[PDB]
Amino acid sequence: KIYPKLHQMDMDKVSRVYADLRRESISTGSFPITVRHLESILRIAESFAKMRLSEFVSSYDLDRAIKVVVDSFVDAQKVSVRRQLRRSFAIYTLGH
Amino acid sequence: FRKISRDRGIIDKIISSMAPSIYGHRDIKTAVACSLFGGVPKNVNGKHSIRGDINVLLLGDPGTAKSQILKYVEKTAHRAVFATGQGASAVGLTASVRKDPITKEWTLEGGALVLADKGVCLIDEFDKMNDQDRTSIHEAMEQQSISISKAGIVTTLQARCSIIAAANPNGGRYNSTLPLAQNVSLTEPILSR
Amino acid sequence: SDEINELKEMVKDEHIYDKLVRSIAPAVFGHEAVKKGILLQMLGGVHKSTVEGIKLRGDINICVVGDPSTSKSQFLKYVVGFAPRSVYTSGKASSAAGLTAAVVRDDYTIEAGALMLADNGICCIDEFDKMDISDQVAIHEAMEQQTISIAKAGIHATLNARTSILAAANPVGGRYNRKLSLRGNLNMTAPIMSRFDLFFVILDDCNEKIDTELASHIVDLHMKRDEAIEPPFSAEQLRRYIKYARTFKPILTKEARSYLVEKYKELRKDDAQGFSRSSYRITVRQLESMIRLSEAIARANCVDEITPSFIAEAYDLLRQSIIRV
Amino acid sequence: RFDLVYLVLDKVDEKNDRELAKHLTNLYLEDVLPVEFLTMYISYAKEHIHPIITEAAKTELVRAYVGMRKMTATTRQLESMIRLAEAHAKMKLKNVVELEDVQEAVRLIRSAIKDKIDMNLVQTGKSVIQRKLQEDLSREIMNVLKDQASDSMSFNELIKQINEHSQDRVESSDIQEALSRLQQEDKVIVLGGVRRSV
DNA sequence: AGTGTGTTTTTTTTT
DNA sequence: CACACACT
Ligand SMILES: Nc1ncnc2c1ncn2[C@@H]1O[C@H](COP(=O)(O)OP(=O)(O)O)[C@@H](O)[C@H]1O
Ligand SMILES: [Mg+2]
Repeated sequence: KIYPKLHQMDMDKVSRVYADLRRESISTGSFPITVRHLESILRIAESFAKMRLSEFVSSYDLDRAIKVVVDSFVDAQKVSVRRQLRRSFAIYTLGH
Repeated sequence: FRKISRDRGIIDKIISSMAPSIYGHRDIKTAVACSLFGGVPKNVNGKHSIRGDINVLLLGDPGTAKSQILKYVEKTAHRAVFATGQGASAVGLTASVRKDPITKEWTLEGGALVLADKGVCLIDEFDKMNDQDRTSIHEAMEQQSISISKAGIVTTLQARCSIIAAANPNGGRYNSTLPLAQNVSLTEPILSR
Repeated sequence: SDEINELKEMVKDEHIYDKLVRSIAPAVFGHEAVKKGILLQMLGGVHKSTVEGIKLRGDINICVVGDPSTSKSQFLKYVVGFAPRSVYTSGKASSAAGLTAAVVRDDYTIEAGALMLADNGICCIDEFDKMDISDQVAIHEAMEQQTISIAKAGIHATLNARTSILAAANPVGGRYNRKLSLRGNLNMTAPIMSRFDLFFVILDDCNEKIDTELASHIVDLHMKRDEAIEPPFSAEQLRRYIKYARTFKPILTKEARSYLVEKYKELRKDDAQGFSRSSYRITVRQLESMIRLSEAIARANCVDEITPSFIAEAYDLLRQSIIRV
Repeated sequence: RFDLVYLVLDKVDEKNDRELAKHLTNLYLEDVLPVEFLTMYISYAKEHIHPIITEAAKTELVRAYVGMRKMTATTRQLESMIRLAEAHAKMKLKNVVELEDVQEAVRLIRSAIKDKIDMNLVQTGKSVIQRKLQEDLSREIMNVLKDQASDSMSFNELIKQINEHSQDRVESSDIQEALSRLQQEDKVIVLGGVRRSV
């Protein structure tokens, strides 16, 4: 019965997210970031909203989805760059 | 469910809810639970489509309950399947055709990924199993459907299944200083998808 | 009645442990550590069903890795020719039919598996370095969570894999390589040994001293004499108190619980040169190993509760399976 | 675990070549030992005789086994000693294992041994070189780490350095197996390709 | 005497 | 289609 919908969304938040995603794959400990990764983030937002059980996606639940995906990405990195990347994404992490 | 939904902190309780018998692993619990919930399927212009299922890639040290995590996952999402990984192959999991001597023609054999379709897909021992089979799985998952044209059978089967791969790090221990791709004995494209 | 009296006298006696060990097997190998491992695997542990879906295996996963020349081969022959419904695998050849899961047409059938013939009996396989990985994977899933199934087409019946397991592997070159240690002397993979709780290690040496006593022992053990009999317990009686030991199973007490958790911490210290004092070799799988080992210790006593003595003895078994490098 | 290993070598001396070739000539030209009686005789010897070991022959077995441990020795070789002694007791239908039975068992086995014992390619002298091989590989690893940055580096270059100075031309499969073995003890970490240090 | 009923290994193809 | 059997 539950089918949350992205009726409201944060376009530019995701935009800056994918921007930061860029110029990081240059790191030897960093795997490439592609469009399907962004679609992955979107579907993670959908999964979170379904988990919230509301028929409408919540912006902040989507924010937690962003947080989870970016944290997974950071964990995927080499620990040397991982600290620099976590500081860089800290501007995103606090919003969760 | 509605009453708990309006209750706040439900998300954290669900995170604690998934595989309670595995102490810790808060992020892992979050990931597997949200995979169980799964994304919303999206389709564009009828033909263009976006999967509503989540492919979880897991790297785990040996003895880290990965198989048991999968076992808790199943029986919770109703429709479920288990992929031994090494046991299945390209033909066995995705789509299989069986020659049927009793009927005297080639017949479809149940692809375990077709069994995965409509439900959650468990995947285990995948980092150790066959690479050509891995490419077959890539192909099948890319379209959320398996297309097979052999032995006179040109059928194509929808494969809507949230999959969760289980993997062991190179030597069983991930090195954080080591790049993930070097910590991974598998292909780059699979981690991308 | 005489059976009950034999049970009473043997449970009441002090050295109930290692008395059966001398009774068990030809005991031609004087170490007797392999034989007490055989004893514990006889007693093993009952499968555990948690409140969640994670039903914990009760059968301890043991290796008795040793040389084919050494007495382990004869010990396995003793076990298969004696222990009820036990499966013998030579090791040099592996046929999927003999393994746990196999496919036989006509309608459709399933070939008899080792564990079905085992009937919770130990996997008495030998030379695990010599069984093929294609046949090893049959037991990988089988010894994981006691689950036999086939990913291929067919009925793929869920054969009940609740069984004790004994690799009894023989390392590269047959003989032990002190350089290669307990781990890595062999093809058998890390995940499958990760399931394997304890190994009791392998040691092979010229052993000039043993050439005096145990070299003399072999002839008397095997020859016109062949009369070195050491059965402190009869075979029939042996099965009888095996049954009686299986009747009652110890459970951890609160003092025993604290004692065992502290002793697991000591194990963790013992696993130094790693993070967290890593469980690693003695993993959570091996935490289950200690629990079932404490159950099996004085299982012949049929004590209904686990005692710290059992935990300490299991710790000793761990150590004898650890320090060797 | 053979009872009595023999060695057949086609290394013939010039005079021995002359003698064997003359034996052939005799064979060529035609182109007391009953021979046939041996088959029925041995069948009846099997049906009649059941060899029994004597305590004196038992002690013969004792000190033969302990010496063969000293001069290492196999339990299967001991059971072979028993079989050879019983077979000698079978010869001449003496029905009883004798001391000289065990002594000829020993002499035949040792004569095969000289070809210490080197059974199953096991010599007490220079028994194992795996210590030196592992230490050489590890020393080459430290040399590479000093020469090349990072603990992990490509396997092809490792194959390059190992051959030039550290050791002879050897495949990297052995090094990878050794690294996996060390990882199984977690004293080192294994990769795959590349060799990372702990 | 009714009336019924029966006879013409190989070789690719997977994999 | 049409000819040897087994009773019809
Ligand atoms: N955090 C945890 N809490 C409880 N059990 C755990 C935890 N981590 C690992 N385990 C145990 O580890 C065991 C091994 O799980 P499995 O997935 O089969 O291991 P492997 O890592 O070899 O694939 C399971 O029986 C599970 O209960
Ligand atoms: Mg697992």
